[PDB]
Amino acid sequence: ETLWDKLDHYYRIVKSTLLLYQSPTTGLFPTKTCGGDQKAKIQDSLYCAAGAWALALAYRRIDDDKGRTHELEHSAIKCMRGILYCYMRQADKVQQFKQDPRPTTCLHSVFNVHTGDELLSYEEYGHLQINAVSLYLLYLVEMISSGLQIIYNTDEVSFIQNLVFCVERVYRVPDFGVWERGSKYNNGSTELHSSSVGLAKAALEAINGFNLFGNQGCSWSVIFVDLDAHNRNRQTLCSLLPRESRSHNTDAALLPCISYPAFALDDEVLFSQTLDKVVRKLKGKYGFKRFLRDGYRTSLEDPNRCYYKPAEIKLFDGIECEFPIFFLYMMIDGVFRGNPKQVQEYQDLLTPVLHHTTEGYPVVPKYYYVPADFVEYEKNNPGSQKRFPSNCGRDGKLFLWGQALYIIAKLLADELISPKDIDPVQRYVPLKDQRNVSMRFSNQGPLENDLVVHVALIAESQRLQVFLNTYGIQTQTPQQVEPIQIWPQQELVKAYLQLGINEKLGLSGRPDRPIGCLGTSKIYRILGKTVVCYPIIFDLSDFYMSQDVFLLIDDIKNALQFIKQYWKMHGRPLFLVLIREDNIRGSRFNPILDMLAALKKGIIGGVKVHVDRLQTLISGAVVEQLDFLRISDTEELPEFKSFEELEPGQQPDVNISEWKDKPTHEILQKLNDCSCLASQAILLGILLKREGPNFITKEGTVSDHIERVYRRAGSQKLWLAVRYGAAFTQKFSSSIAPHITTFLVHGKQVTLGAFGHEEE
Amino acid sequence: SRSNSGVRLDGYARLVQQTILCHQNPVTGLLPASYDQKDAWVRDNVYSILAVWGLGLAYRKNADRDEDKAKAYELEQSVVKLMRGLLHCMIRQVDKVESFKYSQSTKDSLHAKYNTKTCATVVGDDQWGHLQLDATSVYLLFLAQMTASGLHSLDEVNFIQNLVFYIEAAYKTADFGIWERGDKTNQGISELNASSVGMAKAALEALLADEVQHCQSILNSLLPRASTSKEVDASLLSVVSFPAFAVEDSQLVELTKQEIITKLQGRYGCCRFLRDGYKTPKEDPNRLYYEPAELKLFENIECEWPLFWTYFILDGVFSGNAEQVQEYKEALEAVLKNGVPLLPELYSVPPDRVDEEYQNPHTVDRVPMGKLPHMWGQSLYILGSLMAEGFLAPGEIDPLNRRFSTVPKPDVVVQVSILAETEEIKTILKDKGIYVETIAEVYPIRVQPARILSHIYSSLGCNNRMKLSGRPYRHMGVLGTSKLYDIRKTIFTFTPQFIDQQQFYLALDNKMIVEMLRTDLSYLCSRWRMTGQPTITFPISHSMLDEDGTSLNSSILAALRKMQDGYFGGARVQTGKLSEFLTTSCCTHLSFMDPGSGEVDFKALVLQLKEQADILYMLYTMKGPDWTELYNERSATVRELLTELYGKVGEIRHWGLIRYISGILRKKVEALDEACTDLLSHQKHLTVGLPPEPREKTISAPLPYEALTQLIDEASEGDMSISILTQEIMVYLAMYMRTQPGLFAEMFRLRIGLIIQVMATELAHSLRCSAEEATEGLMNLSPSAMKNLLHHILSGKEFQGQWQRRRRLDGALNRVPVGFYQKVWKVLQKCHGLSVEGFVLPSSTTREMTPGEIKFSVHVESVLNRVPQPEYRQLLVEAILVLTMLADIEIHSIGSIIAVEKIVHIANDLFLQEQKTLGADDTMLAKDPASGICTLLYDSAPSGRFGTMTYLSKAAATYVQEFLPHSICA
Ligand SMILES: Nc1ncnc2c1ncn2[C@@H]1O[C@H](COP(=O)(O)OP(=O)(O)O)[C@@H](O)[C@H]1O
Ligand SMILES: C/C=C(\C)CC/C=C(\C)CCC=C(C)C
Repeated sequence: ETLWDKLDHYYRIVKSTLLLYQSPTTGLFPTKTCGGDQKAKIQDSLYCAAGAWALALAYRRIDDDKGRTHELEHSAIKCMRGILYCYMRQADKVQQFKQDPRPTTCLHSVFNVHTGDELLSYEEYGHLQINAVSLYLLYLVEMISSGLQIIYNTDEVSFIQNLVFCVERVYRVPDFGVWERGSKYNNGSTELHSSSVGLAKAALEAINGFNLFGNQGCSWSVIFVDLDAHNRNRQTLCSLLPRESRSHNTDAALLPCISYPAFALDDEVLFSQTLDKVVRKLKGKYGFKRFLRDGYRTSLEDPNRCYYKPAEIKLFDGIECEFPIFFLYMMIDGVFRGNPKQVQEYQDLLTPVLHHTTEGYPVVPKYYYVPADFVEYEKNNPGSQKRFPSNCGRDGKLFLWGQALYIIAKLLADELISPKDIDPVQRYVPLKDQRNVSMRFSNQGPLENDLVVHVALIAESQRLQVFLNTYGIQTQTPQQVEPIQIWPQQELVKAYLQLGINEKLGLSGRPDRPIGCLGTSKIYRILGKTVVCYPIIFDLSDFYMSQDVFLLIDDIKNALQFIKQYWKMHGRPLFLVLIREDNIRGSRFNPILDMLAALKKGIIGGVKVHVDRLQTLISGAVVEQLDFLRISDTEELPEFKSFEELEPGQQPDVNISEWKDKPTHEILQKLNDCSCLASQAILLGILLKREGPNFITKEGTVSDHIERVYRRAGSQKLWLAVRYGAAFTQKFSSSIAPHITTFLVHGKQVTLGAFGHEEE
Repeated sequence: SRSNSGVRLDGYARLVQQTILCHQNPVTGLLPASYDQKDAWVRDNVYSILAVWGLGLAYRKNADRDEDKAKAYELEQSVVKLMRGLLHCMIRQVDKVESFKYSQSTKDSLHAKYNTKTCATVVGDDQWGHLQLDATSVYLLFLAQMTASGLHSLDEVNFIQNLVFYIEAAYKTADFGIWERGDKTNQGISELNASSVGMAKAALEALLADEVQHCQSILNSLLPRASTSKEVDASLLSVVSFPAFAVEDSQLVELTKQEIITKLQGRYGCCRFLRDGYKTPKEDPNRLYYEPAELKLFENIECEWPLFWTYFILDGVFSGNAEQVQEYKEALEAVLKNGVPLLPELYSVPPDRVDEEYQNPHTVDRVPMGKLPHMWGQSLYILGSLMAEGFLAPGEIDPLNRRFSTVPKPDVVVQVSILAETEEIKTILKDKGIYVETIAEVYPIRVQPARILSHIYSSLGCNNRMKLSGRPYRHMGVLGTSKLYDIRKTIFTFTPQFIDQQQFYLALDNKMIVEMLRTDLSYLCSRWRMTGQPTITFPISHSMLDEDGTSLNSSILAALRKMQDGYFGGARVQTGKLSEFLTTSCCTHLSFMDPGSGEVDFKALVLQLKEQADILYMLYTMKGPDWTELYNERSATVRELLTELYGKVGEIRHWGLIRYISGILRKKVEALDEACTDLLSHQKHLTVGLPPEPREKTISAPLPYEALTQLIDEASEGDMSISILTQEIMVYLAMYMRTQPGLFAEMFRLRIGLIIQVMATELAHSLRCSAEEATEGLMNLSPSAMKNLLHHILSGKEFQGQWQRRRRLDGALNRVPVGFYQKVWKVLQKCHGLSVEGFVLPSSTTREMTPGEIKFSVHVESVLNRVPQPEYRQLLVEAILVLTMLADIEIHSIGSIIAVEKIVHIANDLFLQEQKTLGADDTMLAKDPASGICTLLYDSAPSGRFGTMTYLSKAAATYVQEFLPHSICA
């Protein structure tokens, strides 16, 4: 057989069983091949466009395609510039979702195939499926990489960026998932799914730095991911990884993630721990159960009731529908991972379950259900009964997602397309090649982690540089690095606020959050100047924790250890240890000098460091060019401020209880007789309540005297006062919320509240 | 390139971004018309992206660095995005494309406006007059051009070909126009605009040539006039010049441009058309329509649109020029925002200054209103600037070489293959010297009738997924059935339409076939503008042989021998084997065809039939109407022997009988809707019966074959043997307009009944006989002999009574003098109207008809040319022109509607008195039994002291004497 004949076989199957159904208008493919349903699901269209693109990737190996490469590729662009249209019309929702990711602010995931309009509402359907926004972005990168031009103007690039700002914060947005129901229980509940976070980690790894314009592209067409938000997704997937979610210890949606298309997991032991549970607990003769205790189109499921009631989930144990598609994903995984006998084992399993249409074209039935009469026999001896197909194709019903995966798997298995061809962005990294892949693997490899962070000791003043030199540490004042500009992280957050700003689509820009230690560890070219950012550890704060130098030295060690464990980008990380004259004041000098000295020795906390001059450290380094700032509306470039040289009691005697029963101006009396900054905080804190925010004090507004006592005992290191002060003035740290997410990303749950009192 | 050409390119980039690309919707790619008009017009979107496409082309011809590649890619993909958005706008209306494909109704047309945020529809079908063939045609044209420039599913290809079928019948489809208001009167009346026809022709040429050359016929006939109700439209620049270039006549293009400049061009642009009143201070802003009496008000104060001067820079760039006067005159640009030109939509005479502008035309300082910037005009302004400053070339915007239309195209040599149907026929052809090949020998080339070709195209364009059903069955003329076709790897050649149509008497006459072949060759030699050389397959059938069968028809031999000699039909012809013509033919490939009295009891009255064959037939109408497909009681029915009678009289070729049998059996010409559509295609109206007015039902617009045929039948009022004459004469007029259209000049309303009557009169005076026996011998004429009579009727060739014959010939042909209609416009200014036979042509018509309209012509020809008698009419024509003659010398105006007939008669009564006295027989001059006008008055020459026109001058002067008591003549 010639290649033309070998691939005309797939073009007949693709054209009859997939591209016939593509909407002439939207480009999206319909979920129901035959019928009046107008639903086009987002995920199924992406898998359908990928199937046409896989045939184009095959027809690229024939020069006389007879037009079939342009049509099959341009069908894929049609579907992908149709999902973009559906999303671009709902960009009022992309702005709302960046700011408040929630089940009822999401981009809809089911649209009218004919018109692109919203079909089912938030009540009717769970539209929060971030597997879909995330696979749109993985497929847009994988298709634009192939040569397929899907993004056409700067406004489409700004929407893809705003789509990225949404896909970054997936770790904190629980969703419904590929299966649209949430958990095994259809309680209408969203949960974090390794599958949705895993596809987001993959879209973000693929789209960071990607010209959406392809070869015909410049700096102003690149998408920029947050290295810190991507880390938070990597941390979440890893914490939850052998499993899918609180509810599912295994789901077959993990197979699309762990392997084609995302190829997300970067641990070979977790991939095997995740795949083995999926194959062992979910494989079947007719396919893979989506999840154990699944009621989809089961004989025992009630058709009328949308939501399974508690303990119903037991009735579906052994009756679970088995989806033949998962056999096709396992065959694609085998072609990618070089197992020529996992392709055969699962090809052999699919040849029997595959129906054929009247013209002989293969139909992959969506699910194989146990017929109602045989449910008890299967439950008694699972794997014994014969399950009827869900779609036979002759019925007029075809699973368009499965039809597309047959084309991808059959082409990959027959070697008519290559693993490299369908993963232009290299999502699968073979083990031997897991070395220098950005955001995933570092030169050292997959297992070794002795990163040398490139420290640069920057001193607030020349006075402090000369003082630090006398005591042994060469530091550089902000001016001595003249072309390089040292910026607070907040000044990068201001610059990023101009990324993705489209006023035509109502989009605003990066949400105003803190850039963290994996984004302040990068050298940036912003408006023609080189900007290096001091870490957020060095940012001044109202909270009293800042005063302890030992906590600063520990936050410096803690940050460098995070940079070591989680920085997998090409350059060496750049940590700038800003030293402020307050840091060396008093006996803080001895602790700071030991940190600064260890940074000079090359090790602080097990993290090897190379202190050196910023000019030498920034020299051949990769610089992220922030080209989105431009001039934009204002004919002036934005105004960015950069760090500049700052040129020159034993116990409180007053107990709260015995001194609060008094309402007296006498609390204002002891206030004049309390030298304790803890008695003052207790006495001048009873009054922030009973007399008011401004009840006049001898000193002035009470709000000013507690902030004076809090600040004063903060310096005098009088910690009972600093804590009565912080509390009385109700002080909260910016970091409480960022840290409470470490607990959550790691599968832990924090309870705040005292012991013996109301917990939350 | 960045030294001094990249900076200016960036300046134009800012221009396009801040005028056009700023308003492009990121979701749909469409462009809203303005802030107030948030909807996206198809034509405005297509035109507004031309600047972006040109900038992308500019950027690319100099794209070497990345950044420049990024800008070029962004511009090209913005153009692609806009066109795709317009596609999904049309794709969502596939049910309308499919419906308009067969039934070209305004209620089944693609919408002009679309929601710029969802590619959906904003208003209802009833709410905007959406039928605009120019918008869809300009979209198709620029889709073809952009693709030929490198700008990139099959389902949308099928949709695009269905759109090709949609705009395919635009030469005969009424339109709402480029200005989406139909006719000028502005009552939502769909009208045929040459702008739409030219744009459709350009789109079809860029993307079946038969309807293309039909559109070409519409363009030639209509230009320099725009449509029926428009003397000239400034939108014609979009046809005679960029972007369509649909007129290949350089003289016609120059004449259209000169008409636009002379009539519409003003100090602030060109008015769209005379008496437009789109944004004039005289209209009612909140009233959608226009009363017919306020169109005068709009005269000399129409809004001048700067958009049309962008067309005058574009031509001038496309055709090299010092029309750098059109530029430098566009200093009338709004802002010099920052300094952005912001080309306005129109300039309106300030309201106070209406009287000054009316009186002194193109002189008042108008104000800018409407859209600002006019993105359709702004894009053309930027494109013209780009092209004029050397950053762009005509060959980049026009990669299909549409600009080379005007160049004279050489005569084409039509290769003809004469093919023998049978081998015996081949033997006869050889004895006589024409060496041919049989249809069997021409294998593997398969010869098929043109019906099969028309049916094959019905399978082109079909996707049942989106409910698109091929192409409607359209008759393929000589142009379509002259290319060779590659269907399933075997070459198929198709004989012309006129050969397989053997259902009417025309095919029995071999001379007719010769004449049809000659007309087809003449049409081919002029209208073939296709790659390849056209190939007419001419098989000689057994019916083409003589009576004996051992010899071929003389006429057919003579035609074949002339074709062998290289010339026949005004065309150079090369005859040869069809196998030789493969390498130099338009071998198009059809890839869609690949698989994958007393005694009223009529018991015994037909017994008399059981040999004159005339009488046998005569009885047969008594037995048809009284008794058509009913029984005869001898294993026979009325229709059967009438068909047997028809065959018998065809064998004996006694043509009177064939015609009668055909007439009572209701034989109808299949390609008769084609004949009527061709005659109306040349801006000629048709009327179908005997001349008194109600019977003579006029044909102002094309009619479907069923209606046309039904109109013919009711126009005979049951009087047989004219209903067939109407079809036969219509066919002959169509052939003569295809071949010798000069013969049809100064003719605008073909009266078939009057034509038939004048042919009878000519057969009465030539071969002198009674007018009646001549009316019967007209039946017995061969179809080719009757066509010859018609030729001689038209050209006035002859095989003291002459002047009556001429007056008759010209009146029956409805021939008007050159400039007659404009002269009638002039008298209507003086008088209150003309009255012919009691029907009034009011002066109020001029208040809504500019003099050169072909809608005022029709108004005049419906009040004047309706006169039954052929001559009375030609006299009424004189009395109008002598009224026109004397209106100039007369210095005053009269408040009467002048009855022209009276002037004709007063001249009649003045003809008795003068001739009697000069001394002539009282019986020498006798009155007409129809008109009451002396026969000798008709026989009188026009000029002279006793000329008929002199008598009307002595009559009109004696007619307006009581109306105009005093006449201070010049
Ligand atoms: N004040 C802070 N202290 C510590 N880490 C912070 C602080 N602010 C932000 N971060 C870190 O910066 C990254 C991104 O910031 P942000 O969007 O605020 O994170 P999150 O949404 O997890 O709270 C996270 O890794 C977060 O933990
Ligand atoms: C000066 C008088 C004549 C030359 C006699 C003929 C002219 C008329 C009878 C009136 C013409 C004026 C019109 C408005 C028709």
